[PDB]
Amino acid sequence: SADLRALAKHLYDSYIKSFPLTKAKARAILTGKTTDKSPFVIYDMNSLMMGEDSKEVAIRIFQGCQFRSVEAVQEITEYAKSIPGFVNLDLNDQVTLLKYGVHEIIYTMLASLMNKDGVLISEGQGFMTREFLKSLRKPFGDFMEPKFEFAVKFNALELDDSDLAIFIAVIILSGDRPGLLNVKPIEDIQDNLLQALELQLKLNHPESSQLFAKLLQKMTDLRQIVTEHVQLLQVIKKTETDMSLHPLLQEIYKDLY
Amino acid sequence: ERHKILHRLLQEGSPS
Ligand SMILES: CCCCC/C=C(\C/C=C\CCCCCCCC(=O)O)[N+](=O)[O-]
Repeated sequence: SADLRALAKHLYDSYIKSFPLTKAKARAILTGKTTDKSPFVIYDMNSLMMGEDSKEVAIRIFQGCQFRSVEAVQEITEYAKSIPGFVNLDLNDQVTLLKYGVHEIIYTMLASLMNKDGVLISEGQGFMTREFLKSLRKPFGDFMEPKFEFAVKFNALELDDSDLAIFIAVIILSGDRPGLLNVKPIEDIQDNLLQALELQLKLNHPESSQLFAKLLQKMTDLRQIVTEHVQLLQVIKKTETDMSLHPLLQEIYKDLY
Repeated sequence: ERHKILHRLLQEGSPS
């Protein structure tokens, strides 16, 4: 139990190190409680352009998002390495866990940056409106909506970084990823992680009953989003011609249901 | 297959 508490603390601490923008910080900015200036608002084309602190509209946003999606994968890999037992695993299984886990964690943590009307960008320096991202052509104006939809559902659980540190370790340590060689040692780690999450939720949220259950239910909603996001990529395969995909994102998306 | 960069992230850490 002191084991369970110390594992919560350690996860929390590396979470702080790995991820430059926490939910606390995002929340303080989003609710106007900050002091730390106020983000530049992007609600259209001209505001996108003045928001400066190469090609076509929706493509520009697409490519931008790619630099930060790469960076997010780097951050999450850093963080995964900190999960006790992770770097003790077979090297191919480590890759698999990341390969399949990273999207689910991006979506989860992207909620932290969202309200129903928009999203923080440039680590809190910017605010891009939901309606604007929706105004992009083709398959591009349909990428964010199911994220906002999920963020509204997920944010009502009212988790803080302490909770989230553990939840994302749980997601990474999923023994049910395809092509995994040694399932057992992954599931023994996750078992342990679920016990720390369960105790963490009880103590930090003593009045919000069955939160544990409800959080775990969100794992079906995360995986539908992943499913959807990939089908939208497959539309950018044919519909769009010259569209540089980043090598890291390529190997992430190569052979993934 | 192979996953050059992931292997390399797991091994070298980031970037600066
Ligand atoms: C500046 C780009 C605006 C896009 C939405 C805001 C973001 C995006 C951050 C990470 C990208 C989230 C997209 C989900 C997975 C990306 C993989 C892909 O590029 O298809 N943000 O961090 O604030």
